[PDB]
Amino acid sequence: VKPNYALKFTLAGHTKAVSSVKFSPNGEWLASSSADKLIKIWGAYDGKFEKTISGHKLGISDVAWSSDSNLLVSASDDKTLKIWDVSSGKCLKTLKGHSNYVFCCNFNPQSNLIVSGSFDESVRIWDVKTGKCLKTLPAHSDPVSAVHFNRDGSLIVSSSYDGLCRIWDTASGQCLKTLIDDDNPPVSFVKFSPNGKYILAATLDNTLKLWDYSKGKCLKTYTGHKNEKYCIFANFSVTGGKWIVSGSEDNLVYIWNLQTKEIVQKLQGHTDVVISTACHPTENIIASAALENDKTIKLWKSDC
Ligand SMILES: CNC(=O)c1cc(C2(C#N)CCC2)cc(NS(=O)(=O)c2cc(Br)cc(Cl)c2O)c1O
Repeated sequence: VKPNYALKFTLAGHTKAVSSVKFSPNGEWLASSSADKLIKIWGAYDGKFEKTISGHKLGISDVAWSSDSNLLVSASDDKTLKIWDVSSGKCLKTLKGHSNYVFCCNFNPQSNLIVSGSFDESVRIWDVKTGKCLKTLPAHSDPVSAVHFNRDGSLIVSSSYDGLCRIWDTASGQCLKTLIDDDNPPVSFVKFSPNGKYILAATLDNTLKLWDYSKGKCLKTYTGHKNEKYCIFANFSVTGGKWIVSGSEDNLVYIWNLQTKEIVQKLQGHTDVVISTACHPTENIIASAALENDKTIKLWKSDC
């Protein structure tokens, strides 16, 4: 059993490399971020450009939605994060604290906290309402490539080019776990699984791994794509068949069977590295974004 994603819309607007695409939790919007210093908002179902959100002084590496789809947080080379009210476009807060480029960000499920990761080798935890830094974790020995909260917000997972995934207690800041698999390629992405039991991690040796982080066991690996250089997120597709989705440096989107780890589809059409993908929360829709030789975002839809 396999999906049949087919191309429905191609989106263009950004003038430099895209770094991230994310669907809003309410299904209405796609947000994208770029080295052009802009966030762009697009209609999730028809790909219609909605608006630009501007204010960062340098390129943006990541953007993330709050649980209620009302806010965005962005992470920039200008060493700030910004919290935005999406409907008005207003910058509610600028989060200053990191000493180098901010590379990743996420709200907790309650969307009262933000976690960030930086080239400064730290993870920071911020209060959304006040915009102030609550905690700084001396997390890694190289840039932090991803940060994500678990289901109830009590844990943070971080990944780094130092080759480590680490699990942090949100309240105490203690490093609870370090995951590594008898080799330490750089880790370019990590996130908790939909049910909260696993973490999915991308390493720059062309490999995705699904870990039981409590037991410290790698349960699945997904291979066949190309990923030796860029920060390419990976997704869980939860609306139809249980798939793992990722971009790839051979210009394709890869889709794997969660359980069997076989490739079930490859989506062709981009002319450069597929730097980012996202999966829609209710419909079988994938968004993909390619690097600057291509400069498009594509929306693909499947019947299953
Ligand atoms: C019928 N199989 C399952 O139900 C199932 C199997 C697995 C495993 C396997 N094989 C154990 C090691 C991966 C993990 C989960 N949970 S998951 O990773 O969080 C998850 C991933 C996706 Br894609 C979608 C959803 Cl909805 C989801 O929950 C499962 O749900």
